[PDB]
Amino acid sequence: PTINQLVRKPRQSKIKKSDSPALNKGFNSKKKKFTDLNSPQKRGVCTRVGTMTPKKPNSALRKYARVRLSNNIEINAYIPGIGHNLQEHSVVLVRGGRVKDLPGVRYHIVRGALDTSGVDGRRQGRSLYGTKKPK
Amino acid sequence: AISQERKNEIIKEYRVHETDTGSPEVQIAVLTAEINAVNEHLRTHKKDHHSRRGLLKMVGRRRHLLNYLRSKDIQRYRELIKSLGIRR
Amino acid sequence: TMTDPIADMLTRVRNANMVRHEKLELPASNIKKEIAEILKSEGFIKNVEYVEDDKQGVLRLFLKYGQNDERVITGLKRISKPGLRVYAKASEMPKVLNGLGIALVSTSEGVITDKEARKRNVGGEIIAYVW
RNA sequence: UGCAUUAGCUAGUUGGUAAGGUAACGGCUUACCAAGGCAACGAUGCAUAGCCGACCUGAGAGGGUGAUCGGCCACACUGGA
RNA sequence: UUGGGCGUAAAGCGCGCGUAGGCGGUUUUUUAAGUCUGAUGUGAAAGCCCACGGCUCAACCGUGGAGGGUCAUUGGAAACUGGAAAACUUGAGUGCAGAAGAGGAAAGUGGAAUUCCAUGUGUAGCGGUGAAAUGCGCAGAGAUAUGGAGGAACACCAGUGGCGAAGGCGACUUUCUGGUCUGUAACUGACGCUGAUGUGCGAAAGCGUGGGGAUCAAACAGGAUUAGAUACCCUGGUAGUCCACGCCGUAAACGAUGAGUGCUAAGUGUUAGGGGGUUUCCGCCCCUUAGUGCUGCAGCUAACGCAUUAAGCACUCCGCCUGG
Repeated sequence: PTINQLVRKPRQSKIKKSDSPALNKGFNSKKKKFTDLNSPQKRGVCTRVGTMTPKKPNSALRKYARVRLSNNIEINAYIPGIGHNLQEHSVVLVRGGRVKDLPGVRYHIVRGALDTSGVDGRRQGRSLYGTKKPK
Repeated sequence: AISQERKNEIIKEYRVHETDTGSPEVQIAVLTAEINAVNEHLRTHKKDHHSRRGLLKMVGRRRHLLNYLRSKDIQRYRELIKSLGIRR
Repeated sequence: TMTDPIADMLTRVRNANMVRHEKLELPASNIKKEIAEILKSEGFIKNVEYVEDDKQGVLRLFLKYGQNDERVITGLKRISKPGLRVYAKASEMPKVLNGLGIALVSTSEGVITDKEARKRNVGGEIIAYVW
């Protein structure tokens, strides 16, 4: 450009739309508004619990859950681990962390934190999935 | 659009010095009567649009001479504004 | 309607420096002749020569080279322009190619050079990083 | 700080003319005079946010945080006297 | 900014013209404003230069100048910018001698054609078909000429011709002109460029009027083909067509290259003006200008390809762009 017209119009920087839009939002419960305070994990409660097919040619059924957060936003959150305590209405904790090859669902479910305990039969991934260190 | 004797007629009555063609005032009757020509000559031909900017682009070519009449000598600009009829 | 005299004059040098010329000139002024003097004061060319004509006469260049059919003038660039008039401080003034170029200095001390303003303790309007 | 997917903004306003009254100033209000003054350099309005030091990472060109830790401003259920 | 691109990748509206704005040729003299320096005060507390002291190390707190080397109080210097006084003309305009035309708005001359009505003429087919048929034929359908008419344009001169900013411009004779260009360069002394605003044009189709339905032709129709129709075939035929009378504001409006100025290998035709040597019985060779074109260095890019009618080497302005 010109440094003349750069005075007339400056180099305005570019924005970056950040991932996980449901974790940087609160709710003014008194005034029905929304805060923005960027939690690590905002807790919620399950509404539906199901599974999903990866559309990429890897084949499995990975378990997801329709969770509503504190700020009442409904998500589809991946439930890692094998067994669970997530039949319905479990008051759970939810992280970020997208699971790839799975459309729409881009949230994890914090194992063993809020109302679930973690999975039992793990011995190489013991710190995750709610398992206390043995002996 | 303008004949040779007619410009060489106005250099007798309106020049600033001898061999002074290109003067500010020597393209005013050359400008505005040839406007008044084309004002009636495009009154005949209502689609003489290229001959329309032929005189308007030399409005500024005279106006820049009026613009040049400010900075060098302003008494010549009081002279030449009040010489003929030109607004502003 | 050219705006930088001392740049188009400087790039015309590099315009014929590419095709290995030994003889060109440039128009004159109060400055540009004396600007061309500071080139041949250091002596990067054979001799820059006399101004002759009516208005801004041609003052020659006589491009002086190496014996391996080479060229000496690597890099030719005015830094200032109409729109950006740049200046220099004497206390942190750099060295072109870390001691292998020159950088002239323009003020009302006379238009001076890198040596002629480092021990003059004035800066000024810098022009050429020519090495 | 940003929006012209905010352009025409103001009418005690705009200058002055006399009374106040203030620790002082005046369009600050009141009677008078001209529409003036303010504007695309975006006035006006909207939305957002206490400010600065300071933090922080950047080669420098620097710009993002304020729990900090200091300096200033504003507030004390709300709104007036 | 330092430290990005706008021909095919994302980055030029369809072109302009133009208001503001920005940025402007050349050569002299004043200031010291801007520049750059010099005397100090001199810039912040944990944060910040350098070296110690305090912490068992250290985590964590002080010391000493550095100290501002940025701001102010102060002195100055004019090349270059700001203002002040001049000139030169390349650049531009006003001159003069001429070339060309499809450049826009108005009047004439005639040709040829599809359609019609009539003569002569005649009677079995005429038209249309890749294949046949619908149709048009017994009224004479067409035909056929000295000769009767209509609609609408006007092959030939027709071209990597010319003019127009662009959309564009075509039988011409004339009207009014635009504008291009060369040459002499007389003169004013840079009178310029971008070009936000604004104003125009704005191709085709569409909203409508009057000539329009002669031909063409969406929509519609007919005949069959074809395994499939009314599709590829065919006509008839509606507005729309043609033009004038109102526009809309859109195109691959693309040279997919914004506009003005300097500089770096060539050859090669061609359009207009000036330059000639022989001459030619109007023709050969060659200088130049402005261009119209075709090949082709260095440089260029990712390569294509560009290279005097740059995407090369520099300057000024506007606009645009930054994953789909």
